[PDB]
Amino acid sequence: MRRIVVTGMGMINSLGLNKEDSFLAIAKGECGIKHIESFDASAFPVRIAGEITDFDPTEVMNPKDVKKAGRFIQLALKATREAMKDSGILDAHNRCPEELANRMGVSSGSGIGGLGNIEANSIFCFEKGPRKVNPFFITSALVNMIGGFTSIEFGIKGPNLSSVTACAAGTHAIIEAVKTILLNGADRMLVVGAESTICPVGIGGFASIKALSTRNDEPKKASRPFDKDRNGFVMGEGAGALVLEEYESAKKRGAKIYAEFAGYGESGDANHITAPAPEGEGAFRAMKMALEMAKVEVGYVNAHGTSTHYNDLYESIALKNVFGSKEKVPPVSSTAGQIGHCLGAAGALEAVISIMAMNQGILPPTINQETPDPECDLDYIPNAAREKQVDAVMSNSFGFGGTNGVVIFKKA
Amino acid sequence: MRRIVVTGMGMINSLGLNKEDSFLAIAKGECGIKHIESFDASAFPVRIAGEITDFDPTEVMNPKDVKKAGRFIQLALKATREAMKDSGILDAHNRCPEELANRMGVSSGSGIGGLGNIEANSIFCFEKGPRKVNPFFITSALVNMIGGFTSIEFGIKGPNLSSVTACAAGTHAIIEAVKTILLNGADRMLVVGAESTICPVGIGGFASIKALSTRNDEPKKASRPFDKDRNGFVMGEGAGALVLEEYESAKKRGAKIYAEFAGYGESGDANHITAPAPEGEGAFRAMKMALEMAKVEVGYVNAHGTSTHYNDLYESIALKNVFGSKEKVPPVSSTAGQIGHCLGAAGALEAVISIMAMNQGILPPTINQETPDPECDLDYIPNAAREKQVDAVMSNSFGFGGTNGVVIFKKA
Amino acid sequence: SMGYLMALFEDIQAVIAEQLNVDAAQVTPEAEFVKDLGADSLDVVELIMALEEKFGIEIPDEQAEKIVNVGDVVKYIEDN
Amino acid sequence: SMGYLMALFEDIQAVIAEQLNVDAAQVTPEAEFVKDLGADSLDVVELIMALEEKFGIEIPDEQAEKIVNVGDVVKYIEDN
Ligand SMILES: *P(=O)(O)OCC(C)(C)[C@H](O)C(=O)NCCC(=O)NCCS
Ligand SMILES: *P(=O)(O)OCC(C)(C)[C@H](O)C(=O)NCCC(=O)NCCS
Ligand SMILES: *C(=O)CCCCCCCCC
Ligand SMILES: *C(=O)CCCCCCCCC
Repeated sequence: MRRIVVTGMGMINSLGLNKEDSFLAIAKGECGIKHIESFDASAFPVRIAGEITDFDPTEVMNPKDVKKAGRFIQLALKATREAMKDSGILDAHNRCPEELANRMGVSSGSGIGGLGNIEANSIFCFEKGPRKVNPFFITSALVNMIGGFTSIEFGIKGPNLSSVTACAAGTHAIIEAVKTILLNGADRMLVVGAESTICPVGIGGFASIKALSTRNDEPKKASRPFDKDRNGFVMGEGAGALVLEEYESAKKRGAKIYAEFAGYGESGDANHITAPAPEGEGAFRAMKMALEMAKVEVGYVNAHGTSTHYNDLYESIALKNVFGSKEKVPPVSSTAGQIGHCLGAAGALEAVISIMAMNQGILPPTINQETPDPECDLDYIPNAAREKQVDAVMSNSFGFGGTNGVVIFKKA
Repeated sequence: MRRIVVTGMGMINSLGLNKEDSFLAIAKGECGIKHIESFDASAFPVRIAGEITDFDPTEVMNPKDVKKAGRFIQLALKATREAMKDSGILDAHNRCPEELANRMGVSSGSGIGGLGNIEANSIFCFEKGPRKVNPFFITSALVNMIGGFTSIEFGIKGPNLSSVTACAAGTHAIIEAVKTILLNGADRMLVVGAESTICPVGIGGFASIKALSTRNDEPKKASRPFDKDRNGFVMGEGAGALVLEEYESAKKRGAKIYAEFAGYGESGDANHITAPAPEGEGAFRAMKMALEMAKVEVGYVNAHGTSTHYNDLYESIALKNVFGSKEKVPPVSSTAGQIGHCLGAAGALEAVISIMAMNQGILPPTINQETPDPECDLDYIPNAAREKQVDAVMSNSFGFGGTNGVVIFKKA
Repeated sequence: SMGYLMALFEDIQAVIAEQLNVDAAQVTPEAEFVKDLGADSLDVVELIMALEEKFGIEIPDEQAEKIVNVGDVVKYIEDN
Repeated sequence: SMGYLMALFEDIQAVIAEQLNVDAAQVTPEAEFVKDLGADSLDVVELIMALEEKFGIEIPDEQAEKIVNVGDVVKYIEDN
């Protein structure tokens, strides 16, 4: 129907402040996992995370407004600024031109948003009463304030939408923006997934369900998707952003074309609140619908691959079932070894990584591959990047509640 | 595009446990706002709220599971069960039939989800360490766990989506469901908006920005949309649910047809993080695109009408501007006087209310109209229900971040 | 202390029955949590937490993985 | 306590400039927050709250409501 292209991209994570530094480090197999220093984790069973240590919020927003945004929003403003500037849309005042503004919206994704801000104000209220609740609390913490702050920063007035589907939020935010443009609700959409939940109650929430790796002595070796010695994910923080644009409108503008959206799929397991469906059946169906909509040959799969026992196993089964056999599965890698699993932000970050991999003919590797898992027997691009040109890339995301999202982007 | 109908409806709020009792009490101009009892609010500047005092979670789920779901999810399970039975779609075992399960999804809406649960576990972790964070914390609090628990409860395996656009979430949940059916991503969608935030940090958050009414002495007169003595909203809890179905699919299986979806509009102000755009400019565009999209004569408008000075003013200005003059605005009312403003759930509750008003030729009134506000000069159906047959109804929702959603339903 | 042992065992039984919403009739010392009591991974870790609070005990995680039937938990409580 | 009053004025001017990202210089006695300091309704409430904390005081809601210029808050804290 209407064709949609990617015309700008940005990302920030524990291996870089922009997409060129970050992707280069990811492709070389570096690892940004470190010991948690953003709070005191001395007494915690999990003390490692993909923390971003060189991020200065003052460089993205006025100091007065910094206290008005949870960290996840600060990271979203960094990623979207990079993508909007990257797109060439912005005028001399770094605004959307007033005559394009009503047809450019924003689709944001996050799992919980400002958790640390709710935690901090919950404790203020409990210790010293509601008079100690900070007035900037609510608007610093709500997931949709990603789109609130970004739409204001860029003057974009189209549909302002926000997805909160757990670890698949970043990917659903892409799909909802695609749907909006397909139904002529917008000509352009800013997409951004963002998450920052490295805080006591966040780490504690995932450790009490035993979903986090406790390889505290070697942080850079704890996140190891598909490896036999994996033992839980490592939580990362970050944000990825994309500008989607209707094709004719992109060409007319003179936009640069990173990729053209090809297909998507969405499903629910209706099985368990945290574990995936047997055989990754819901993932299978989402990948199937995406593949049948795209009608292309996928040369690279960026898997969700969080480094838990259940997710890597059942994603590999579903992959093998959807492509037909193990040999028929394209090269797959999860970059969660490099930057941690960034939850809500993961799908957005991993779409940027996937597109960049296609732009450059460099497929990033799944790191810390040391002991083959007989149940995980796909080609995971082990330890080192694979120079290979591909014509289309697929990115998978799954979240608690059994919600699944898949997107495919093809060469321009 | 594909035609879409509402075939089942449910709701629970401070005036009823089901849509029949609730709507009757609302059309009667009754008021469910009470002194807060769910927590000790004695030291709080705001001590009133739309509390549901007769809801029993063990009637919607087994006792073992109640601990696993925040109150907003419990209310959602109540509302969706009602709507799923009403729709007549459930098999002999109260599940969606398997042959239809893959093509029925869920679109859920909430603003913050399980705030009380995040608050509790934040304090547990701040008093006894991370080992005291309950394993059921995360999946009890995430907004998309509405879709999580409901999809498992009814075995629906289609797209599982979640909107978190603050006070407009319930309306965006409807629209995302419509988008999904229109693009053939599903044949049916369970829609549900649910919110329950009556807790210390929830009340304190809104009090600290002076958003809430402090008329604690008369909880029945506190909420007064468009009245000259309005002085802030009253927080309400509840959930509303719809079953949407592609029109031919509903005819084939002989479904009850409450209404047909007619049009929608979505926009962002890109102006301010809490205050409405001047002249309701963003709200105007969303309303105009829903009206241009529905191409029907709207006989009744359920306004957002939260009973704040700025919102009710700027919504009234946008209403006159979009229809042409105050004389050309159809009859309008806000039911937030009756049940409070239910935040992310309001858009879902207010669509059920609006369709039922159309079904029964009874337009509910805006209560507590005691002093005309010269700036708010519309026909707000003051104090008493009006008998009028309408052929189309429009429902408005706006949220923090300047995000706007509008839907129109037409008589079947 | 036969009486003390009986008391401790009855406390454990009540706790398990309340958590899993199962009758104390089905909680046999040989009863398996997943097969015989309808509990999953999440239910187990939450039950172990309640027991540690219900008895001020602190089971290490390593040993907690090594639980299959209610008997293992009751024995561990006995060793207390 | 003229010197004490002067120190209090200095502290209040510092707090205001920090919360509104403005130079103390702009914090004149006749300084309206919205027109002269670039503050809005949200900035105003959080500013008044920082004062209460920085000065361990409690501005009742009525006096806080009438605050228009820096000098209003200044007087209130003087008569504290
Ligand atoms: P149980 O055997 O269900 O164990 C509960 C846990 C939390 C381990 C759950 O099953 C699980 O593995 N959840 C994570 C599944 C996953 O990888 N999700 C992607 C986001 S972490
Ligand atoms: P400031 O003068 O902006 O005061 C902030 C308040 C909290 C009054 C805010 O602007 C406000 O009330 N905004 C719009 C009211 C509204 O739309 N409410 C529904 C969501 S709370
Ligand atoms: C992913 O689907 C499982 C984790 C949910 C992500 C949301 C982060 C909230 C942290 C408490
Ligand atoms: C509506 O737009 C106001 C913001 C609603 C946020 C959700 C409620 C949680 C705050 C206690």
